[PDB]
Amino acid sequence: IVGGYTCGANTVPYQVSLNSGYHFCGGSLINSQWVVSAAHCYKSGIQVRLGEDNINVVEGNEQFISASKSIVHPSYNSNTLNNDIMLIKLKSAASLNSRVASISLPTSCASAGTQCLISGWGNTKSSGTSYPDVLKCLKAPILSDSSCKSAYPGQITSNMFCAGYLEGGKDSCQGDSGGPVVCSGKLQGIVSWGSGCAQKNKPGVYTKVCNYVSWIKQTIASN
Ligand SMILES: [Ca+2]
Repeated sequence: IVGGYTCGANTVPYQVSLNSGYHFCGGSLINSQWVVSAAHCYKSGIQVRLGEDNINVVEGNEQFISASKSIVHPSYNSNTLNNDIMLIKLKSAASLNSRVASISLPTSCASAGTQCLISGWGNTKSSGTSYPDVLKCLKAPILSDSSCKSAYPGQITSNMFCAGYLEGGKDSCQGDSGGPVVCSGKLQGIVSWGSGCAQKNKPGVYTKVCNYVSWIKQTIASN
């Protein structure tokens, strides 16, 4: 997260770190057994880390649970990033508390202009690299489809939306991928892609979760 703030320990209780020996992506806990992330975050050997604040220090609220199954969306196209969503099933159920909690799936797509909370452990610089140990947060509005399409001509599908600030300076970034965009207490986006981070006229692009709710429900009901 570039231009954001320190969330505070366990103030984003659905945020997960995906770990393959190191943090590599975020995700969102959606029930005690399932995590939503980005398909471009796929790899084998995932351990889901719940109740994290500092990802390098055991602070006492962590639950480390290996993935039993990863399911990339059937129509994920890594060339275009269309359908950039995956589900991760945990080997055992998380113990839900005030600091480890699920986030609700949307019923309707979020409104443009709604201020959303985006979070993660990704790069905090738009030039150069600096990765935080504690969770960072950003508040950013959903942009209109016309501004999104203008920013990225020929690249925005109906399964994507833009959020952020056209002036630059505030954005998600590398390492935030797969993490949540929460608007009105619903998981409306997944950190997906963008052209660098926090660049003028290049807002963040996010997987439109509302388009996937039927698939998520069907998949969870059968796995
Ligand atoms: Ca920790």
